Amino acid sequence: MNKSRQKELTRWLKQQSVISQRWLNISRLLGFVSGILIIAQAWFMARILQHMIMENIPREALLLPFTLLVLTFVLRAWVVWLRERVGYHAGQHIRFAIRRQVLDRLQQAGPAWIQGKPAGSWATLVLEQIDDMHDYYARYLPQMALAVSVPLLIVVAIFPSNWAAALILLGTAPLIPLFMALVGMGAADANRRNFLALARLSGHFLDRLRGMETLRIFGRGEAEIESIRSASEDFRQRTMEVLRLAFLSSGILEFFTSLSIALVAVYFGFSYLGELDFGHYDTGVTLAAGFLALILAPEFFQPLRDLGTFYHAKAQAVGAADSLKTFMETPLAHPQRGEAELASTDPVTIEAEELFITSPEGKTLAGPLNFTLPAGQRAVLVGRSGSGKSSLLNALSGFLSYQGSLRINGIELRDLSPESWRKHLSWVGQNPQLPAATLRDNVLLARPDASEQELQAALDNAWVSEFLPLLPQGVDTPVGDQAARLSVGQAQRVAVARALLNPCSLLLLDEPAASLDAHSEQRVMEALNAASLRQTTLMVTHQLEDLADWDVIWVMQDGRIIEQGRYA
Amino acid sequence: MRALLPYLALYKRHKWMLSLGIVLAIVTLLASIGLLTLSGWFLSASAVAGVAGLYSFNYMLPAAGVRGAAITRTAGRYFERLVSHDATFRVLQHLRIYTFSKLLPLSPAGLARYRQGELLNRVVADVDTLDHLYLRVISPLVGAFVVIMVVTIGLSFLDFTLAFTLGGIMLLTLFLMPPLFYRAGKSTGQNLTHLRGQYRQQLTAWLQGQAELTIFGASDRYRTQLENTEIQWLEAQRRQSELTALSQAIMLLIGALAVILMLWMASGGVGGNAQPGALIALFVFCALAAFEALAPVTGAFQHLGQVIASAVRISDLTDQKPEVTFPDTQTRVADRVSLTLRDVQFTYPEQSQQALKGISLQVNAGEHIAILGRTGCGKSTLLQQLTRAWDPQQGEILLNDSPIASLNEAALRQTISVVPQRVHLFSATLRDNLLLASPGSSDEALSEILRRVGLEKLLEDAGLNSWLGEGGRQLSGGELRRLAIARALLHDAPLVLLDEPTEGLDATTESQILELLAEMMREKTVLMVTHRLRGLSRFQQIIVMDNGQIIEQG
Ligand code: HEB
Ligand SMILES: Nc1ncnc2c1ncn2[C@@H]1O[C@H](COP(=O)(O)OP(=O)(O)OP(=O)(O)O)[C@@H](O)[C@H]1O
Ligand SMILES: Nc1ncnc2c1ncn2[C@@H]1O[C@H](COP(=O)(O)OP(=O)(O)O)[C@@H](O)[C@H]1O
Ligand SMILES: O=[P-]([O-])[O-]
Ligand SMILES: [Mg+2]
Ligand SMILES: [Mg+2]
Repeated sequence: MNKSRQKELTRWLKQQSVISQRWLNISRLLGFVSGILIIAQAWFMARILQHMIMENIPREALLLPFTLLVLTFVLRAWVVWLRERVGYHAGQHIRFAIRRQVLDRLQQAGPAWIQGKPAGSWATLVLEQIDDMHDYYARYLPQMALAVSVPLLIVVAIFPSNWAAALILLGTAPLIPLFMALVGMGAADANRRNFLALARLSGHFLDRLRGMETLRIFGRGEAEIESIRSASEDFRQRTMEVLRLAFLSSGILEFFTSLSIALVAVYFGFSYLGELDFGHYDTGVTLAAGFLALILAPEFFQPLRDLGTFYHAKAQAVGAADSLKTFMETPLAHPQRGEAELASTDPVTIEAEELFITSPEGKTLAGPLNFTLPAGQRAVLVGRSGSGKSSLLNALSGFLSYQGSLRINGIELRDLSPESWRKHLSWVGQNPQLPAATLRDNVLLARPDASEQELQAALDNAWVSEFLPLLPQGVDTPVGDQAARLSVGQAQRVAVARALLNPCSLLLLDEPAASLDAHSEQRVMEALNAASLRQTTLMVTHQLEDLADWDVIWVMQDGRIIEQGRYA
Repeated sequence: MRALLPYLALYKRHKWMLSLGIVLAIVTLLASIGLLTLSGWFLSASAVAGVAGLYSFNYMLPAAGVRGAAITRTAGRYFERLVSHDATFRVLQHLRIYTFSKLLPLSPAGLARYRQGELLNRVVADVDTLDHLYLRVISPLVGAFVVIMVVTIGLSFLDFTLAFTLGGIMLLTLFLMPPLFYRAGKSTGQNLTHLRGQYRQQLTAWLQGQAELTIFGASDRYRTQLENTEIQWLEAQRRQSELTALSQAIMLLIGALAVILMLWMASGGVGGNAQPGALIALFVFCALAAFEALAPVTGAFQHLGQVIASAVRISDLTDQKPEVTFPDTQTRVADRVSLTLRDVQFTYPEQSQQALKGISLQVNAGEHIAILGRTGCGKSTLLQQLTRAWDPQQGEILLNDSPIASLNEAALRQTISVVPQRVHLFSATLRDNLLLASPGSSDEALSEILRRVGLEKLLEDAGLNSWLGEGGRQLSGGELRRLAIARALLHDAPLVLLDEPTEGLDATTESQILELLAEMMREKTVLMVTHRLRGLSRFQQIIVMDNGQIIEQG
């Protein structure tokens, strides 16, 4: 597959691992400490058993090993409790840091880039694609560091007692990976033969479920169940051939964890009888040396078995890594933040001589254009669809980086502080969203601490109080796309309330009456025409019948204004 | 646990394949317990006998047991995973069908309130979750309940006290630990899903409102609110990970408790024999190996919590009463139809203002009418009553001077064919993407329609066999709309009411109305609805309407 990418992708993950490297070492250290307690377990049980079975020592006499075996059990359950808490803490700080880096890179990239992709798939990247990176750091890595350490302790702990039992466990150490690779050349062939189909045929139920409206109009409602049954009766028998060979890769681990316990039982069992006199260091084979190997025989393969379960969490954290790595490798262009100030709250005199507007992706938006209007002047933009007139409104707000020269009251916009520049700005898009939880908290978005009397003045000015009785809870009605939604006629009349609540210097109306009902249109226009003459404004409305009082009119067709002048 | 009853009757259908995986699960765990308890006994039986008793100790049979148990464990594990997944995939198709069959009568109405993008992605997510009920909650639990009984009865032939205290420890934790942890993580699991939807709702409203959260300076305040929810959310996740660590640390103590007790009490003796030579190792090694049977029980309270929560969502979604009912009269297919509307009103569920007020228009048969709504104002809502997705309230819909509610589902779909506002590619062959309109149609006739509507470009390279949808090539927005009319031609209906055909495309919008009058102009009625005032003069009775009411109709 993508061998060139996977090796590189599996390397980016380890660079993210350094955020919680302190706990990924404690979790690795506790893997060794939990390894020691397993041999400590297996020795006390073996020594206790040999004394009882062979020396017939009463249980009360050998109470010291009993109170030590219990202590290891408590001390071994403690590190197990402690490992999957340090493991979680190791995997949480990765998610917390990446989610902060993703949100940070998604906020200073501006709202110009967020429009490029639906907000549902942005929330799919911040919710699921970063939570999928948990079990790799929290469970898989603290386990892959247990599959290379713990099984080695057993071999190191039986080798002093019996080199024959040490080789039986170690004999399967190279044999297991070889056989998985020998069956992996057939499993990865069928998984490639069915790769086209299963990917094409797994999203079948969702597509039928997603297009039920189109599926019931034409009467195919009861004829697609015969196509969901037939696309799921094939999904089974096609993935039951990939599984049929993918479960041999685990059977050849259950084959060696059974051959290695049978051999340890048969070899040691025959060694006591005097058959196989080749394993011990010419000191006789004690019974306790057999139980130590027998108890540790399953513990050798326990780590290699559990790693098989968490191995799916490696591709899951890689399949969700190409979405996040390429997110933070985009060359997108920031708006070139700077520091400056505007002392006067009075209307600003914007101007330009040679200006270009470029997308974060790097594509240009508006060609060479230049315009000047002094303070108090109220311009208006008209043009064909796709001319780029909203870009100019979208770049006067600081959302789009410009490589030309735009000047705010004699001060370059490039070096102007965006955090303080926007305090002298008001913005009304054609399709405005309502991010606040409730309508009352939505009008008071510029100044939340506004007095209730000031709030009432804005509502009457914006003609939103007229339909207030229609909503159930009055002004505190929750607003959104799932609870008591406002019509576009009403939702536009509360965005107007936002802009006029806090006095500003430059007002950027972006087609306030584009998608708006006839009654609300005359209410908004009456409000926004009386609220545009007291400062510099920039309207980009497309209907142009009422432009008599708009002093200057700029028309642009292909990213450049062609002629500017009054309606007359 | 009463929410699982509807989704457990789909498992009883395959009870004779589901139970083979459980029986295979029992054997591969008995073969793994038996392999190690026999090894433990054989390891101590020979040591006590020593070299002196070599000729008086039958080792032929124990050596056959370790050989028999080794093959049984490795073969049983392989055949378990096949049969378990084979039955899991076979009940999956009975869950996809059951969900689809129930969700279909209420697809336009019962799914209106939810965000269709997240709702349907959720439904598929919690159909897979319900599919893993057997493979993680039944097979680990039912397969481990009888494994304990076999060893308890098996060890009961040596000593009743030792067999039962080991079985009593195992059976108690099987019946008591899963409930005491499902009862402890229930509050957190409910609170964890609330914050996941609260973080997703605040984040979506932060990215969508990013344009105006920065102009008004609230982009940093609503980020602190957003991150505070994440802090709460990541602490609910920690609590459910403080139970996974506690559940794993307890059965390593219970599994300990059942090892010392076998070491301790069996010293006194097994049966009447006060000096058990090798039978001490037969009980401690059985107890040592028999807690892998209850190992999958760990975490089976987390997997039971998601499954039961998933069963609630589907039940709360597929048990809604259909908003509209279709009486079955077996009426014949009407021809040359003509409807009419008289004061049709309709408000959506959980709404306080009507989306349709005082709608009244009369259409004759074979008449082309364009309804022009500038935005919203229920132009696409009006078309839903005609296709009968919702039932109008204080309204009357009459088709051929007869009520529309008298039509049965088969006949209503026949008389009315609509091109929706958003067209759907069904991820099948372009052949199978047009058979939706006509279930049975000759290919040669079908292939003529595509070249008739200007879509002959798709037939270049095995076009009728070319995959569409996500797998294949996606038709462009302008080109995709050209396919909806094709599906409205194969399924010829006396009433073919369109819905924004010209929206979103300009290169070929001029030619779009051409076939709207090239073959829809004969004995057909079209209720075309658009807000694009372009080449609409060829349509009589043009009607403009705003705020959900018809004004100054032509
Ligand atoms: C790639 C191929 C594959 C596939 C496709 C699959 C697909 C699947 N799957 Fe699987 N698995 C696997 C490969 C696989 N798989 C493995 C290898 C394992 C390990 C071994 C066993 O099985 O046991 C598992 C395991 C498993 C399990 C258990 C875990 C443990 O053991 O702990 C489960 C439950 C499941 C489910 C499932 C499902 C539901 C599905 C659908 C999607 N899985
Ligand atoms: N990030 C972006 N945002 C908007 N337009 C972009 C972007 N990147 C490239 N473009 C292209 O550049 C052109 C800029 O024109 P834009 O649509 O912004 O102004 P507009 O014509 O006033 O908008 P509308 O058509 O909605 O009135 C668009 O046609 C668009 O295809
Ligand atoms: N699923 C829904 N639930 C509640 N209200 C809705 C729903 N769909 C539309 N509405 C409301 O009904 C009005 C009519 O919208 P509609 O005509 O369907 O929009 P469009 O004309 O863009 O297709 C809208 O103002 C909207 O607020
Ligand atoms: O949203 P409008 O195209 O009906
Ligand atoms: Mg624009
Ligand atoms: Mg519509």
